[PDB]
Amino acid sequence: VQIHDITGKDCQDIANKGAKQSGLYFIKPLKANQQFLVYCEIDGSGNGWTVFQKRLDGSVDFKKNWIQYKEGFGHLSPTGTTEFWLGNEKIHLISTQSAIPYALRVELEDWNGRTSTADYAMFKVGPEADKYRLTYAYFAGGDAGDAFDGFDFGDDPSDKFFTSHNGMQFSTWDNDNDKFEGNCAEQDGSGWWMNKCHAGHLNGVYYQGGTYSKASTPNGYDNGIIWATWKTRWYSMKKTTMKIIPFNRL
Amino acid sequence: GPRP
Ligand SMILES: [Ca+2]
Repeated sequence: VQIHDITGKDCQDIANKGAKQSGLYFIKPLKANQQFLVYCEIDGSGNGWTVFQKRLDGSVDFKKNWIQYKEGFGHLSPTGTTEFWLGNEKIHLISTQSAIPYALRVELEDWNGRTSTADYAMFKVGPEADKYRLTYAYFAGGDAGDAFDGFDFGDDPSDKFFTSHNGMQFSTWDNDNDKFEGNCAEQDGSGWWMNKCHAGHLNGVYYQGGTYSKASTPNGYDNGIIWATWKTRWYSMKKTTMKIIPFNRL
Repeated sequence: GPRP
């Protein structure tokens, strides 16, 4: 292990104090009773992103329950080569500290080497009392497209209405808070901000190769790691990163 | 994706 000494409210505070290496740092957001390890992605321009989700090789099963998604799972590595979910409580403590305006960057990688981005301005994750609801002001751009706005796959007219993510509470197979009369989290095997059900799903099943069929899932669920706006629902991503930085850094 |  190798956590760095400089600490802060987040990874940007950390970069502001001079840290120039990406790695494990301790941070203690405004309402954190205690500090905690995070992986900071620090680029040359002083930008310090607090990474809260990472997918890259299929080593961790993302079908976890409420308490597991609340507390975090997977492993943090100084080299940034492990998969993990920081925890809904920590993501909440950071994104809502001191009303600081945060931007969320979703970074995606192909099975063909191509990387795409999608930024969301004023990103926040509510408290447990409101089931860690996801809310943001507006899409700030990026080539991955805006999957969080919903998507008209074609299946129905209300598809868009039903696959948008803004305002959605979090759902795990054992804590269904979606807008579907079935259980989305349970049938797609993940923990996510489900509507009915999704156009962007980064905690889905890791499918080797990207392209996958309706058969690879007996009940025809499109449950891969998809971002409807960039790739087909039958294309599971190679790598995904969800990280946050104060809006002004954009 | 969507649902019924
Ligand atoms: Ca339901």
